[PDB]
Amino acid sequence: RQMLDRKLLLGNVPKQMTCYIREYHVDRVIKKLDEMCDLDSFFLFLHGRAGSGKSVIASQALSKSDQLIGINYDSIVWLKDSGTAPKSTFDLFTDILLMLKSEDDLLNFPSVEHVTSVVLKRMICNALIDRPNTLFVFDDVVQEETIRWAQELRLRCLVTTRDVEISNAASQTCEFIEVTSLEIDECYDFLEAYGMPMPVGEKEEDVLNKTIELSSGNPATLMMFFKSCEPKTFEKMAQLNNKLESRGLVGVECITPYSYKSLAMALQRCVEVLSDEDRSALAFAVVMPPGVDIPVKLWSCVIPVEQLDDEVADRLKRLSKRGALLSGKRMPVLTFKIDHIIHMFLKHVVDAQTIANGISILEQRLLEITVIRPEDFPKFMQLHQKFYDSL
Amino acid sequence: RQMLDRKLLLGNVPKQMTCYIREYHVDRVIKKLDEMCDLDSFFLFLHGRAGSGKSVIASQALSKSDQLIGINYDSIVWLKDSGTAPKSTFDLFTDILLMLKSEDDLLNFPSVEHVTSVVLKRMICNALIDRPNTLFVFDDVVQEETIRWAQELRLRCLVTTRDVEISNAASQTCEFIEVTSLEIDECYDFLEAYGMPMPVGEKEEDVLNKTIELSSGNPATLMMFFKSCEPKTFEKMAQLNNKLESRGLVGVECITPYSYKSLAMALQRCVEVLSDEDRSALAFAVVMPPGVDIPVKLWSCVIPVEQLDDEVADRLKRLSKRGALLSGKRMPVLTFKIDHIIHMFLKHVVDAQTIANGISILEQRLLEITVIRPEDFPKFMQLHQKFYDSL
Amino acid sequence: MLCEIECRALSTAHTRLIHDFEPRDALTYLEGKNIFTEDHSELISKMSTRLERIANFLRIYRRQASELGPLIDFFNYNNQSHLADFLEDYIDFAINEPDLLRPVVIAPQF
Amino acid sequence: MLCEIECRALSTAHTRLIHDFEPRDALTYLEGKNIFTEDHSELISKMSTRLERIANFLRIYRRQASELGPLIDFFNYNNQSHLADFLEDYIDFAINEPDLLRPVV
Ligand SMILES: Nc1ncnc2c1ncn2[C@@H]1O[C@H](COP(=O)(O)OP(=O)(O)OP(=O)(O)O)[C@@H](O)[C@H]1O
Ligand SMILES: Nc1ncnc2c1ncn2[C@@H]1O[C@H](COP(=O)(O)OP(=O)(O)OP(=O)(O)O)[C@@H](O)[C@H]1O
Ligand SMILES: [Mg+2]
Ligand SMILES: [Mg+2]
Repeated sequence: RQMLDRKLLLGNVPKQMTCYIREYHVDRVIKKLDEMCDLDSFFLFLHGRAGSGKSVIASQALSKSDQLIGINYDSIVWLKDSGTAPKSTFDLFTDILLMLKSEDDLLNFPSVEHVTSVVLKRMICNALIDRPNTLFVFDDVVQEETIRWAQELRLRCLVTTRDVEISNAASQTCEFIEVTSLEIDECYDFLEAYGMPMPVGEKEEDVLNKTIELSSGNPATLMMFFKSCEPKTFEKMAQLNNKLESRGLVGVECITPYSYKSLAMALQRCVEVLSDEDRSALAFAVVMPPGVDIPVKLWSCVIPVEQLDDEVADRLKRLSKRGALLSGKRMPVLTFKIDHIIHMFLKHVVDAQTIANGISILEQRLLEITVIRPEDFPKFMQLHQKFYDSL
Repeated sequence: RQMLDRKLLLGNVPKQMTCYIREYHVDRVIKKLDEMCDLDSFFLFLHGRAGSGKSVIASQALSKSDQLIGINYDSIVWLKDSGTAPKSTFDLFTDILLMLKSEDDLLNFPSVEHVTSVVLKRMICNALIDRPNTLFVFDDVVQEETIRWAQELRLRCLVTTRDVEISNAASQTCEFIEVTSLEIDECYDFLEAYGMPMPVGEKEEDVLNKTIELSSGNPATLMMFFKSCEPKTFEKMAQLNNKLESRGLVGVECITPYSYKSLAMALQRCVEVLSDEDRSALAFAVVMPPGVDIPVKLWSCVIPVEQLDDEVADRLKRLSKRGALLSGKRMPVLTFKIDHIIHMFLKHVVDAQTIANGISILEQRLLEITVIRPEDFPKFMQLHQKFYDSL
Repeated sequence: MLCEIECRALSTAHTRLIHDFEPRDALTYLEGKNIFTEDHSELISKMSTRLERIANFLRIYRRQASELGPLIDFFNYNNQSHLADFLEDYIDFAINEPDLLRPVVIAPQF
Repeated sequence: MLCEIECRALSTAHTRLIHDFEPRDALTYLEGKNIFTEDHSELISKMSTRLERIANFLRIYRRQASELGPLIDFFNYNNQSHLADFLEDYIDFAINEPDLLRPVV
């Protein structure tokens, strides 16, 4: 247990979190990794919402057991991607060449940037002989170009990403683990862990509940809201749940371990990458009963664009498979749903006009001609007017 | 006691003050450091107001007892930060790479500027082997990126800073020591130490007390006042006092061990870093009682933004946790207070119109409405009409 | 590789390893117990001054050995046992009896 | 001198020789059975802590005795027989059998 730490540090693995461990996941990211010892050049996709906590779990999954490093894999290489430029997918590998290199001849490191991608690639798989059965953690992939090169480099990869629309790049053994929103029961544990008045009183239990709903189970913004519960008095938690329904994530922004002071700053990046036409879909998501199972047609009303309509659904599925902005279900009827955290980002992230503009369009097609059945009662989005009442 | 000096000099540690030493703090910065011999990668935050003297005491401790260097820690690395640019948090470590390097191969020092971070970091923790029990002193951290990188470098850090809002980034146990304003009794000692007339004329006594009150324990300013009383004549101290209530710190500014001629030059930097909206809170904090315990509502009157006045308190707390710009008290009632030194800076720097504008609004709130009880007597601003007449 | 404890020892007991010691004496015993290489011994064996052979022996050594065994099991044989005894004393005031290292084995040389 | 077996024993049974033992107790019995010297007993007899007297007793001892006899024949007499029994057990699981551990794990 002292050799790991040597290997973790040198593979640039981040300090594993300690005060609260997501058992079921870390224990699911280790299992799947053990199962892959023979199958060479495999992808493991630890994909989730933004700030949803994926990267922390890889820190823990490679830090709990003594097996993953030493027993199952000899060495670790953990590199943060976050590449957007077209030079980024090449630059990552230059940083993965020196990583793999010896402590000796970092002095001799040449003008590596001025070389062909056929040389950096050959140059890597030429020195990759030394370390066999080596896995490479690619914290935060945005570009499918990374997934491309890697498969050409026959690598063993753990991958933390938000958009799961890039695995398509790999024709291969792709296995997946989704970092969901923190379940209700779990959250409690998270709070207690960091030191905080637990739900006890009635009005307060009912007051502690509201909190989770707002963050809609989100560790990053569940942290930011605590690093701002400085007094730790319930009376001060209530002072703020308010601040939220009037300032979005912005007011709650509190500097913390997340590279990001605000979640809106994160999600930005999830709204830039979006297909130009898919981007327009995000704006209308705002005007919608937050956190409600609602039909496709009721959505067809606000969303831009035929005798047969199925284009609304296509946008809602794509948008749901790229930052996990929207949540769609199959049964009983094809319906999607927005999440508060995913909702406040837009409420403060869209043209103040386009909100009101969109509300008028929904009311127009409104007249037309948990078991919600907007089949004879869509005429009245009043069940959701509780939200629609808001500008 | 001759080996230390070798180690102090090579670790670039500044010589500790000799003519006046604070046994309580220096003796509290050494204690906490000894307790961390067993612990690894820890942060010690010697945080205080600008000019309090944090940096002087760190060196003081380091050089006093010889146990800290040799017994508790093998070597010392003391580096001044003061980084504002985004390249600064990287540049600090380039200066911390060569520090750690051998006298040999400073010749071979390569084009370190053109190196990837993941390399400077790996390159550092690769040579950090040859350095058992290393204590790094980071005199004057402003950015949290240095705190960030450091935690990734599993370092042992003493830290001198003004803002204690970045020490919290680190998700590891952290020990704090606050450099308070020099207590009344202490000050006396400081003067006698450098030299000053002994209490003789009851009035002279009283006047010296008033002077120690003004400079709310800011040795930097205290030094500024001292250096500039050359006549060492009381009759000339009373000429100097006046100059203050008419010229702020500006007139008192003199060459001192401080990198800064004027304290206002220092505090500047504490007003630039400030949240844009927090900057104005401070800007409107100018028109306030100086060194007087005053209620939150009385403040709600001058500060920008239903029964949501709490926003005033949030600004006053944040502003107080950034170089100790404010001094909020909890009991009996939530009240803050300004300090003269903190008062002459803003007053002589901020807009007079804002000062007036603010002084005009206060009256509106008034009409709407040490054991001060502005609960039935806030209507009256005549209590400090002495201070109130000045503008 | 060693670690802070095992390297802090080679450093604490350094005022001594300079007054009486020689890396040439240990090269044969270490090419042997499998902790060196025939370039290693070349590099430390052809050095004009001893502080060179010593600084290279302590640099090269801290990288090669899984532990600090094959250097106590040498100052013994080399009639320099007053050395291997000091280092074994230091390694003992760490694992078994903690704390006692600073008062006992560290301070008497300030 | 002893050897690796006899010295590996003084080392293996070390967690124990620290909890209950004292070199002052054995100095008289060893200046006697001819294995010490009046400077030896001086050196180990004037030591502030016991871990000092113990580390010097185990260092000095490993050099002086032709064997590990006059130290089993002592923990017996000193009511510390739970010690001399452990060490005699260890010397036997090597004296009566030609097989051990090899270079392994
Ligand atoms: N198990 C956990 N314990 C404590 N904090 C957590 C945990 N999981 C997530 N967080 C919060 O999220 C921040 C980092 O989130 P994390 O990096 O784990 O999410 P992520 O999915 O990587 O987001 P991204 O994909 O944007 O990197 C931490 O600073 C912390 O505030
Ligand atoms: N113990 C002391 N003895 C003498 N002068 C002192 C002492 N402490 C502070 N000073 C005054 O302050 C100046 C340096 O202050 P110091 O660097 O100790 O404060 P600081 O908290 O580091 O400020 P900053 O955070 O801006 O570095 C000295 O030149 C001296 O004038
Ligand atoms: Mg991350
Ligand atoms: Mg300074």
